[PDB]
Amino acid sequence: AEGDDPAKAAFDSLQASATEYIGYAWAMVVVIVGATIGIKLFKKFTSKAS
Amino acid sequence: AEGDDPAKAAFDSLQASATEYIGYAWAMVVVIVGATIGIKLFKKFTSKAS
Repeated sequence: AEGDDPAKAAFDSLQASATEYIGYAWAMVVVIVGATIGIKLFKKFTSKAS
Repeated sequence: AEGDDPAKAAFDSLQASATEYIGYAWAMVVVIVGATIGIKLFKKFTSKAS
């Protein structure tokens, strides 16, 4: 009871932190995927010309 | 007979006392083991993340 309470809260904190890192992962991939959509679009143009 | 009776009772008393100390040992270890279960649990989380 008493010992594990501070630990439980510590875990809540760690989990939230984990959520922040995760948000950043989502954004990073946002950039990578933005890149893939645009470049793939250039190839699309190549096709229109062809 | 007569001499050893007071001694027998004294021994009963001592044995009971011994039982009290023993109860405390059980509790102490209760705390130590509680600690080991929780901390080992933290390591478990490390594994989940890994």
